[PDB]
Amino acid sequence: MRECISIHVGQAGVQIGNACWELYCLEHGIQPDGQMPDSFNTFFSETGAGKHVPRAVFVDLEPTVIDEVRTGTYRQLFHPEQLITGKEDAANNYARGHYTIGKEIIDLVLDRIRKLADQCTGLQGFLVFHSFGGGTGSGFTSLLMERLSVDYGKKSKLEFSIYPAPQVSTAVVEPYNSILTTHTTLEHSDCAFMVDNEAIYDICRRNLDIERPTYTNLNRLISQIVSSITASLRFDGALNVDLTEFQTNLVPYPRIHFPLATYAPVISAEKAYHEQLSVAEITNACFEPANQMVKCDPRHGKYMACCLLYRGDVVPKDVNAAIATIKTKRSIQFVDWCPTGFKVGINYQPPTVVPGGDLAKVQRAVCMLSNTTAIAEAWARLDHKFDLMYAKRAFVHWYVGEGMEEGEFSEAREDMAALEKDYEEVGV
Amino acid sequence: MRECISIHVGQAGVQIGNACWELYCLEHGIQPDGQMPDSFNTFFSETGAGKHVPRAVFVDLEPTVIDEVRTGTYRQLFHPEQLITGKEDAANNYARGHYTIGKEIIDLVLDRIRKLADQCTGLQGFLVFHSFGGGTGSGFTSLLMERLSVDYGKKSKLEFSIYPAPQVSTAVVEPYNSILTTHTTLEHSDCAFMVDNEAIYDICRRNLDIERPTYTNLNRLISQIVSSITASLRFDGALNVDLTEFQTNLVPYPRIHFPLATYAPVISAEKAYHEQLSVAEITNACFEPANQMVKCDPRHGKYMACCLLYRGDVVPKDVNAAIATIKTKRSIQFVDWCPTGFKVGINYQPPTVVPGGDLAKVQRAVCMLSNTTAIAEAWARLDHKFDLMYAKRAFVHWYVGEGMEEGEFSEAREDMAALEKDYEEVGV
Amino acid sequence: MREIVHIQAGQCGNQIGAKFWEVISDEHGIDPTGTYHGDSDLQLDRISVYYNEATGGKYVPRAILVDLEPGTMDSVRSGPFGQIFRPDNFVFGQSGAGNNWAKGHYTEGAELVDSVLDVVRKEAESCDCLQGFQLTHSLGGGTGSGMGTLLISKIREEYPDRIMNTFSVVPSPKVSDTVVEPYNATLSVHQLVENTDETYCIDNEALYDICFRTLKLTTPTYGDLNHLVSATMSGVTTCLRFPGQLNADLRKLAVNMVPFPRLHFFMPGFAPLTSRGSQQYRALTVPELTQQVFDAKNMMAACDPRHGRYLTVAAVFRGRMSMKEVDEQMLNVQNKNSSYFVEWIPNNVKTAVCDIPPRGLKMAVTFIGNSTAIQELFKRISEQFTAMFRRKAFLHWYTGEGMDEMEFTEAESNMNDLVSEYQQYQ
Ligand SMILES: Nc1nc2c(ncn2[C@@H]2O[C@H](COP(=O)(O)CP(=O)(O)OP(=O)(O)O)[C@@H](O)[C@H]2O)c(=O)[nH]1
Ligand SMILES: Nc1nc2c(ncn2[C@@H]2O[C@H](COP(=O)(O)OP(=O)(O)OP(=O)(O)O)[C@@H](O)[C@H]2O)c(=O)[nH]1
Ligand SMILES: Nc1nc2c(ncn2[C@@H]2O[C@H](COP(=O)(O)OP(=O)(O)OP(=O)(O)O)[C@@H](O)[C@H]2O)c(=O)[nH]1
Ligand SMILES: [Mg+2]
Ligand SMILES: [Mg+2]
Ligand SMILES: [Mg+2]
Repeated sequence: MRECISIHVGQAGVQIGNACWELYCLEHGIQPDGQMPDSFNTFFSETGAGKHVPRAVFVDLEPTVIDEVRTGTYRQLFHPEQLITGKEDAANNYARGHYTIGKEIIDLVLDRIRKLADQCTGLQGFLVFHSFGGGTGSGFTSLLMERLSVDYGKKSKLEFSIYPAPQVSTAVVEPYNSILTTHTTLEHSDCAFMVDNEAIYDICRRNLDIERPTYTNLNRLISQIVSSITASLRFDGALNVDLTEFQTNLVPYPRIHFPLATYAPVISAEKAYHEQLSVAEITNACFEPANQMVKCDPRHGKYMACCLLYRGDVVPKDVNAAIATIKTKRSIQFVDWCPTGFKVGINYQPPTVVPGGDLAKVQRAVCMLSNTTAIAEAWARLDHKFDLMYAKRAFVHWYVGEGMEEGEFSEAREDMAALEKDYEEVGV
Repeated sequence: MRECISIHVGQAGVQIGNACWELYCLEHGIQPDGQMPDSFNTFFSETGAGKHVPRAVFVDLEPTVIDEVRTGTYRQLFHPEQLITGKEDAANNYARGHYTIGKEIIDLVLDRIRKLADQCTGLQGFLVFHSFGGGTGSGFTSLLMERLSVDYGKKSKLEFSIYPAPQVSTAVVEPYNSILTTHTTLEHSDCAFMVDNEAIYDICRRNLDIERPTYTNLNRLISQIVSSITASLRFDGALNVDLTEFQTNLVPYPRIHFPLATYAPVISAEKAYHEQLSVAEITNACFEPANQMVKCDPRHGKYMACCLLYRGDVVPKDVNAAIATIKTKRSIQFVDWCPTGFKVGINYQPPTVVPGGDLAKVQRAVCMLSNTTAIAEAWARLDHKFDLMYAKRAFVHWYVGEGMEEGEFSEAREDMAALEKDYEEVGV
Repeated sequence: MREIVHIQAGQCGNQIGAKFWEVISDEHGIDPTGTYHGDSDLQLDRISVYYNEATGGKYVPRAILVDLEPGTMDSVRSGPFGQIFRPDNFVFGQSGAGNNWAKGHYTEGAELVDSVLDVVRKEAESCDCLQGFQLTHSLGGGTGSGMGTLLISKIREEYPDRIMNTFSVVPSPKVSDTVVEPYNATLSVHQLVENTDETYCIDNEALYDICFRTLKLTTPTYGDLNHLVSATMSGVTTCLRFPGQLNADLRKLAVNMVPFPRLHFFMPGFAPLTSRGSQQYRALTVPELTQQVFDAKNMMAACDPRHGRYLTVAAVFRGRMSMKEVDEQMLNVQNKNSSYFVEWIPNNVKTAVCDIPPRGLKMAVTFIGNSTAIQELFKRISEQFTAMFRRKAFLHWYTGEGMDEMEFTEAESNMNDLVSEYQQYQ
């Protein structure tokens, strides 16, 4: 009965999405052909007799990344109506994606979305994968987001965004991109989750013991996290956490809706034999500064709310104990106005593992999405970066050429600045 | 229910520790794989189903000694999280271990310790193996010791230290090392046991009839002694001696907490057939000047307290007699204020023997840890040695280079001097 | 989808093209007749960008070849892969410039250009959506400079919204071919300021240096140079022609490395460069590749890069690489050289990764930098011009074509201004 629509924007979204799809397929016992040799009804619709098509829309302004899917193993899973393709790319620019190029493609996709959306009956909410630093992932997303409030509004939305790093970042004009695209995110998006590549890389190195990671290792990691959000829908545990419920729980104010994720345990195949995975230990792992998905400092931060989601062999008896222990500890700390700050989910289904996967096959797993003042400090340096770039009008002429007025920049920076103080106000 | 955390610092600690581990494995019937084909719960935690990992942390600043364990037979027993490795070595220096290099590694290990310590419920106390003369075993230990009083404090600590010899010593700068590291030992360590290689060597030659011993023969000997401390925990004799109890018994004052060990019988496989091992004889053996673990003189010394720990075929009926006999003798003598000075432990479990072991398989065994004025004289010559070295500022510039201020030396020598008189005061 | 027609001019540019084209064919697997013999399927999905699929499966190069004399076009036909080119696309005159930009830009070139201006249109029509034009010529003489310069500005009237690349060869002080280099350079650069989007300034003096020491070649020729230069070209447009984990096309690059309107001159670089001796013993791993790349003597522009700071920096890596290995190295380099990167544009790095490598080599690196050390290249030229222009020497050849002495100072002033823009932000 329940249903949810996935959207994938830009190259990053596409790249991430494939892995997720694969994971999903693995979960429900479906080969690339789309015929299974119920629970899966949410993401897959059964066409006629034994053809499982995904709830998906891949947008891209190049053909390269989309044609990668059309020629590979998952050629049979999708059809050309689902896979939209542009001509001229975003070219790592917000202005190209939103104003000039964005008019033509969005129109095509909205109809498609409607066709997909009206087919399903129980719309839970949307998922939108992209990157803030990316061209298509910023300019188009903003447009798209704006559009989606007209047709739906109250129907929920989520987005798992690749946040830019202060040290290890693979593009020069990223500062600009972030600042602009966050203007639409505050008004339209209900709750956006944030991940940083640098953070991931460290995790990959230290715990998995693979000193040569590439994007395919990160994508897999991300997919697990994604699953851990939607695992409550597709399987019937003793206690359940729907998306609306989650939203109600984690997000306190209209301005703040930027929690950060974390995932544990993540360890090698050889390390699983020695390491006795206890519940308490895994709980601890979520609160460690080393295992966070964003470059942040939990020591400075304070958790307003955070939603735990267990899957595998778990029961409430020791969960309670775990909860209590954390509360007792003073290294972890909360804001004065929130005495009780957790939302706890359980699931019987164990988390699956991919053929030739870096992660070990485990009984238990955890995913904590914490709203905090730790991520408030992350944009203070972003702003600084941005400001310097702007101060001498660097890279501005390109933007101007694409139809961006000069006041736009003023609007987006000031707003950002204003927002930074909000966290402070809340946490006083 | 009961539990204890072992720590191994420096090369010496590592080297000693391996043998001990092997012995432990032999005791509980566990092959190197870690799966047994209860009593062992203290040192081994059962991971999942049939994987016994030890309560251990090996610290070292080189890779050589730690990678010896990773490549050998016991590769399966440990995992890389337990085995910590530096880059630059201590280089037989206290200043390198404590100030310069010691900041980076300790941080890593403390978290690890916590992870191990919080997993177990019934913390009895810590064990820390090292050498005073060693670089890492002095500089890091001092730091580590200092750290451990913050998190725990009242929870007990022990250390089995390799004391330097006046004649047979294998390093030039050892005098300095000892003097510095004893500053932290007096404040932090609850009771430290002391062994000298020279003393051991004599024993190895005379009784075992092996005129070509190496470290592997000493290590084995040490391991037995170590076991004899912890044997009361892991097995249920008629009468038991826990660590706290031992501490209460043996250590009278805040300043003095330096008893010395002894072990008997230690004899060849051929010598066991002729020599009828009686209880009285073995008791005598512990009080002989020949069988002491430190270069000392029991004839000059006076025993304030000493704790006997029997394992094997023993009953209290003749133990009492043995006790009485010693009391009656005047060659052995006590301090006036202590009329009753023994603490007696018993155990049913016989002491095991290693495959291809130098020691013979025996019914009975004894271990006496005696607090005495004999060891007070041992540092009088150490001081002299140190003083001469210092008098002309020999080897000082290296120390200065590593960030050691000149007043530190003054502090450590004076304190030592003060301490030497304390024994005299007590024994008057 | 996304096509790029190629233009060529001058004696050197044409030669370069001849080799470049060959190399590109080799990369995809096209033979002298044009019929495809390759095995890897991904060579055929982006064949359309540099090859029109003609009748009978015989692919043809989307190119325009221009010259003011018929001499250079003889050896291009007789050489390898001269038969692949279409007979229609060759354009040539009977007059010749004579190492004079005044003759080349106004009188001689303007008669020839009207044939090319009709030929390019057809090419444009042919492809679905053209994204930009590549151009290859020299600034030293009059033929490649005067013609190409004349052409490139008239493209901006018809196609104002397209990206414009220019692969030039500026003069050196030591290896001076002609006497009137300062003149030609001074006037030819003027038009390349406002009309171009990006330009790669190559110099032969550096190439020679690269050859003698690094490659250890006993008898270098121009062929080697051509091969080298072509490699760079191949590198920049690799992301279009093949798939990758992180793709970076031309427009993106332009956006990233050109912060200001008038400061867009780049300096190319290539790695790994290995001799027969260093092929065995050099450990080809990412860090190694990196370090070599940022050396002052490894550049193709004969300057000292360490006199000033890099405004921006980008790289295009090829073959399968771990990203934590790749992205860290750059960061490390930045950390090391904190005095050789601009401070008010923090995070100067741009990276791109392709899955299909060059045939033979495991990995490759194409370095495109933007620096304030291009002042040294221009300053010398300016000085030379001043020396020349003071006495009005070699002037009657230029004044004969109807050019006032003010018209020299108009361009000169512009050049000076351009030069100053680097010393504003240094
Ligand atoms: N990399 C290469 N550089 C070359 C080659 N031939 C010449 N050159 C360089 O280019 C410069 C001369 O360029 P050109 O001969 O093309 C001058 P242009 O054709 O525009 O006028 P004309 O020679 O009067 O036709 C000179 O400084 C040389 O160092 C070559 O085959 N490869
Ligand atoms: N974690 C992760 N990050 C990625 C991946 N691919 C790209 N990124 C990040 O996303 C940013 C680049 O954005 P892209 O998605 O390539 O840009 P785009 O929005 O597609 O725009 P165009 O590239 O012009 O089409 C970089 O900062 C990368 O670190 C991926 O597979 N995994
Ligand atoms: N009984 C015994 N003593 C040892 C052993 N190994 C070393 N020692 C003694 O310890 C002292 C040397 O200390 P080390 O442990 O080598 O020094 P360290 O603290 O590791 O410092 P670095 O060697 O610089 O890393 C010498 O006086 C040795 O007699 C051993 O296996 N058994
Ligand atoms: Mg892209
Ligand atoms: Mg050592
Ligand atoms: Mg010519």
